[PDB]
Amino acid sequence: MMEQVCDVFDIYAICACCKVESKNEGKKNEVFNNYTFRGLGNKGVLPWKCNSLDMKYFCAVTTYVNESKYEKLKYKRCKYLNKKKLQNVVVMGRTSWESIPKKFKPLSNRINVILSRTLKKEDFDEDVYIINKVEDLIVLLGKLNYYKCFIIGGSVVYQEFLEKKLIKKIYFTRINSTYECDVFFPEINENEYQIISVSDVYTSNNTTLDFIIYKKTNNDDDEEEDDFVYFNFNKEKNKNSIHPNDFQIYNSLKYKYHPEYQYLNIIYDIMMNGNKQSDRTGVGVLSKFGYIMKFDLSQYFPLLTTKKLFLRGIIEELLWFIRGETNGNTLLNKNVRIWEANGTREFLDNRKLFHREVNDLGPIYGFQWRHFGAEYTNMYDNYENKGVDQLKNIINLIKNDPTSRRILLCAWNVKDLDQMALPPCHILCQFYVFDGKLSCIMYQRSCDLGLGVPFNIASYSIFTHMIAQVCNLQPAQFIHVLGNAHVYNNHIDSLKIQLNRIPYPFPTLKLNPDIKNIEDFTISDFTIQNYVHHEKISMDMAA
Amino acid sequence: VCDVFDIYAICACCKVESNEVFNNYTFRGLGNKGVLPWKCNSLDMKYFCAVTTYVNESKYEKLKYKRCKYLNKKKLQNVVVMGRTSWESIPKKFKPLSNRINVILSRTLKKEDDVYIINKVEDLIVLLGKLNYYKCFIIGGSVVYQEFLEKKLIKKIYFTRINSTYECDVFFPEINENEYQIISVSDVYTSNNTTLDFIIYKKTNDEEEDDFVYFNFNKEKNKNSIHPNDFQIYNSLKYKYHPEYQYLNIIYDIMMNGNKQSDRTGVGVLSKFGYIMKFDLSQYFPLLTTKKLFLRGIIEELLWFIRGETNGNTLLNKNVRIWEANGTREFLDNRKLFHREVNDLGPIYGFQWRHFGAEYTNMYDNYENKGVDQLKNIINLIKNDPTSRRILLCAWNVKDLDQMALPPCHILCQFYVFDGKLSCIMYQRSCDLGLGVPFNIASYSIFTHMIAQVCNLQPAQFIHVLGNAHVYNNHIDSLKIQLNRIPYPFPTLKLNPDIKNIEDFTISDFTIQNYVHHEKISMDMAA
Ligand SMILES: NC(=O)c1ccc[n+]([C@@H]2O[C@H](COP(=O)([O-])OP(=O)(O)OC[C@H]3O[C@@H](n4cnc5c(N)ncnc54)[C@H](OP(=O)(O)O)[C@@H]3O)[C@@H](O)[C@H]2O)c1
Ligand SMILES: NC(=O)c1ccc[n+]([C@@H]2O[C@H](COP(=O)([O-])OP(=O)(O)OC[C@H]3O[C@@H](n4cnc5c(N)ncnc54)[C@H](OP(=O)(O)O)[C@@H]3O)[C@@H](O)[C@H]2O)c1
Ligand SMILES: CCc1nc(N)nc(N)c1OCCCOc1cccc(-c2c(N)nc(N)nc2CC)c1
Ligand SMILES: CCc1nc(N)nc(N)c1OCCCOc1cccc(-c2c(N)nc(N)nc2CC)c1
Ligand SMILES: O=c1ccn([C@H]2C[C@H](O)[C@@H](COP(=O)(O)O)O2)c(=O)[nH]1
Ligand SMILES: O=c1ccn([C@H]2C[C@H](O)[C@@H](COP(=O)(O)O)O2)c(=O)[nH]1
Repeated sequence: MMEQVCDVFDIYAICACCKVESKNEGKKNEVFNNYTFRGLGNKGVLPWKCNSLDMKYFCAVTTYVNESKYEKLKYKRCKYLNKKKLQNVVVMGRTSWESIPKKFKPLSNRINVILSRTLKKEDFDEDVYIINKVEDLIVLLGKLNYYKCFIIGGSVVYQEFLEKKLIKKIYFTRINSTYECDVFFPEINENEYQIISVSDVYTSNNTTLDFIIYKKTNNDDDEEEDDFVYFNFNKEKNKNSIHPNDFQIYNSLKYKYHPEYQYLNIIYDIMMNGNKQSDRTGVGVLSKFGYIMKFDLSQYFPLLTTKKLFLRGIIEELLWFIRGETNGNTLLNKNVRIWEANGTREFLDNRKLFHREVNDLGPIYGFQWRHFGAEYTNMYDNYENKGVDQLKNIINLIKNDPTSRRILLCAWNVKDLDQMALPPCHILCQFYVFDGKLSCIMYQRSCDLGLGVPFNIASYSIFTHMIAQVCNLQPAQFIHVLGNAHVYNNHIDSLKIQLNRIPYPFPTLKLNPDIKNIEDFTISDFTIQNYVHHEKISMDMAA
Repeated sequence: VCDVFDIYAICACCKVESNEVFNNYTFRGLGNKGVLPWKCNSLDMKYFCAVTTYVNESKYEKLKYKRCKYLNKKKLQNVVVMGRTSWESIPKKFKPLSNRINVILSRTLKKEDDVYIINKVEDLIVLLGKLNYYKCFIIGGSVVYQEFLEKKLIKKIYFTRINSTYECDVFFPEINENEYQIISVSDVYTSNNTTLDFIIYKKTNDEEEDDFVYFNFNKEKNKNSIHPNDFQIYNSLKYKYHPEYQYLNIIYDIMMNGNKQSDRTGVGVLSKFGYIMKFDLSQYFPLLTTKKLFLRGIIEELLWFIRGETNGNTLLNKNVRIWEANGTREFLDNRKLFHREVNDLGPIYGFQWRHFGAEYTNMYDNYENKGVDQLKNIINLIKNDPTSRRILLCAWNVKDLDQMALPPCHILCQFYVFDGKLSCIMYQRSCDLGLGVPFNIASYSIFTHMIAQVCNLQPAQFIHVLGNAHVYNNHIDSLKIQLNRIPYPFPTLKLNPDIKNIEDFTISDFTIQNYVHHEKISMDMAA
């Protein structure tokens, strides 16, 4: 039918935006949305000054060319208008041109185009095209051999290319930190543009960042392809009549590379392919067996962004573990209620623990970490130098025998299981040290995907940081192994909502760096920075 | 001519009735007494039918183009070509093959017998350059296969390996290793009490694509000093769907991206941290086929675990030497086990499985009713409470580690029961990919079958979680050889079905059936 200019000439935009220093009274319960990342410039320069990784990405996108795709674009552009090395075109406003240092101008291996009224060709020494209107560019592009055209900057330039409907896609970097800005990327209208791809999350220059792609919405061997269909002759409701169109946003994305998809894909897999089972009572799960997720802790802190999580509780839990404590009153006195239901009279009685005091959780994690194999008595007992201090041992092995394949911390004490309020969900941690870097595998026997797993990921990632620091190492991977992986029936609706949210780039965890012993951390040694998240979800929508 | 008309072959072959050596020619049995040697195979039937009745519509516009430039010039469906003996071997209820354009080579019967007949081999060429066909499949006859392959005329062979032995009288001709090579290997399946897989022999010589490259902007351009050349077969394969590739891809991954580490006296390893393999025990027994493996020792070791034994002499007296090195005077002394009798392995697997938490004394003590019999407990859990998420058998007793000759490599098993089916995860802290892991897979697959059978369940998946996964430096050469071998269809395992208590298995209760493998490899090539 009819062909758009943005389509024929392959006009794209590429930008990087940070969060903006807009002061608000109560930065607890701050609303986040796509408009959160909108800061483009300050006093003529970049708000964050310099980001090596955003630069590298920018260079990669704007200089990438595929010579074999060219003749199809050539014919196409020629058809539209009736009619060595290939380069991309970069287009920028004069102000952006002048902010670039001389040593870097014109941009290497690219056709440089500058928009100006105040300056003409005679005002530039360099190999650049000077145009004075957007129409001039379109004329120029009909006359050039070039691969793609990128609009690289000036909010004035971005606004008018978007105003004029000349952008096919936006390559948009989300710099996950706050800086003083005076210039802003225009608000992308969600009826005009949808996010189709989200990259991995990275760290560079002391910020996390990721890269997203917005697309303009709907206004000598090939003989091997068929073999694929043959080898697939035995496949198959998928199994479960959850619905397709419920996950419209989830399924519309092409590249789902943000590490949060490791968790969100498992939900989807379980929902679509899970086995229907029933716990003791009449709950109510879909289940599967055996998954692995991996999170790169040197690049980000994997606190889920598709809903709001608070960490104070799980940090206090972790510190309680490290102290060796089994006293549930300690947590309740800090208003942490994680262990409360498992400490009641009724709960303990139903475990046949008739001689256990309320909130005495028995020889659980803390006790096993510090005193494995000692004879549990009560929560107030002084177990000094009894049983195996496996926490101190693993710290010693990591410091003194880093290549050991025996650095395991294990909570599953078979002799003690029946004395515990409940057997541990998190069975063991194994460590691995290469080149001054520490990775952790945690094996989980039982995994409530909806409510527990988001916190568990956070817990063990924090613990890996803690162990790395006191051992003088850098954290590398946290690797989460899931045994029995299940989604409660009563969570499904809430998880559907969640699956259709686009993740934000992850936050970062900072530890007070003065802490040199595992026993020395307190709650104020922990900071989650730049947590950007979708709204709080109640997993059970009961009322 | 082969690329020209888009001609293919499709066949199924089995092994022939009569150490012994295996190769591609092992699978050659085509027919017996004028029928299929195995009589009927439903999966192979389903595959043949899916291959010879499939068309994608928008693909014949490119071939009215391409083909009709060689001889020089209602619904779209495929062509199937056979011989007279093949045709009259098919029951008439099915003839002619539905949705397919049949063709028969014959000297004696003619045209007046919408079915087609041809006089000579080259009478196909001419008859094809007349018709409306998507793709063309030579579908049978030893003789028909034979003289077609001699005259070099097939684009791809679609070849079913029926992994069992039957009486034969006609054979597929030995495919010449230079004319055709395997490019693709399916999943392994069970159907009609045999395993089988599907291989493809090939004749020897949208805005989002750039978005992919952009998302890969920060990757390295491949860490390690093994070579590209050396894995030619491995890199030449398109579809690597045989479950043996779970293992082979891990070796490749470690070889190419492994971290260089050196442990004890500087042996040298390549290592990575955290993999998962999964094997469908209902479809096959995952005994590696790219080298020769033996099981008597690992089965004995398992039986010894189940009895709760920690006595190393019991295994040595049966010439199972797996634990020998860990039971010497010098090994024990270096562990500081100065007060431990030679070959007294301490409170290892068997002791933990049957007596977790008891006080270990020596390998000869009577421990009846001391400690937690986890093994009995997990069995009772599977029977009484299959949906429990606590069905774990754990050997890592933290209290006992120093007393053990060594800490266990296999930390735990966890079990999962759905719809009368049993799955097992085993977590392994330390994995010798070259020598240990192939036995480890086999061991825990056997254990899974045993536990399932005594519980009246069918085995489903064995799931192997690898922690510290490593390849010794001096296995590398051997593993390069191994990666270039194409897997055979897996064998099957049969247990004596009478045994319904975990403690009542003996060595003669276990039979590996239809094990087809490449030759033994010395992992260390050292002499
Ligand atoms: N973070 C990012 O992705 C990114 C990218 C680029 C720039 N920046 C930052 O953004 C700021 C620059 O943006 P900005 O909005 O101030 O300026 P800009 O868009 O770079 O430049 C505006 C100027 O370009 C010329 N111009 C623009 N549109 C034109 C048209 N249609 N016809 C003729 N001339 C035209 C005019 O030049 P004359 O005044 O000479 O007529 C105009 O004054 C700086 O802070 C820079 O650091 C950020
Ligand atoms: N994939 C499989 O497993 C598969 C598939 C199909 C069949 N089979 C089995 O294979 C067996 C049949 O194989 P087979 O080779 O013995 O018989 P065949 O190949 O089916 O038939 C051979 C006959 O085809 C005709 N023919 C062959 N070459 C010719 C030429 N150049 N010109 C003219 N006519 C020619 C001759 O028939 P006349 O001279 O009598 O006209 C010849 O006797 C059966 O046992 C069947 O069950 C197996
Ligand atoms: C190339 C810009 C530059 N280069 C060196 N070598 N030094 C500087 N100080 C510098 O900044 C001058 C501030 C003017 O801002 C621009 C100018 C052009 C492009 C982008 C730009 C973009 N359009 N999309 C993404 N994703 N990321 C970036 C930043 C790399 C920003
Ligand atoms: C339709 C064949 C048939 N069907 C029923 N139900 N009973 C029979 N006795 C029977 O004939 C048995 C005699 C010979 O069969 C043929 C005839 C042509 C092709 C193949 C054939 C093939 N080329 N490649 C594969 N991979 N697998 C098969 C077996 C399905 C077998
Ligand atoms: O940190 C935790 C604590 C609990 N659970 C969930 C998993 C199970 O749903 C339940 C434990 O019950 P069993 O699986 O042990 O029955 O608690 C988690 O996922 N993470
Ligand atoms: O069943 C086994 C037993 C041992 N190993 C290997 C892995 C290691 O190379 C070594 C174990 O000793 P440490 O990792 O604890 O040194 O033995 C296996 O792969 N499988």
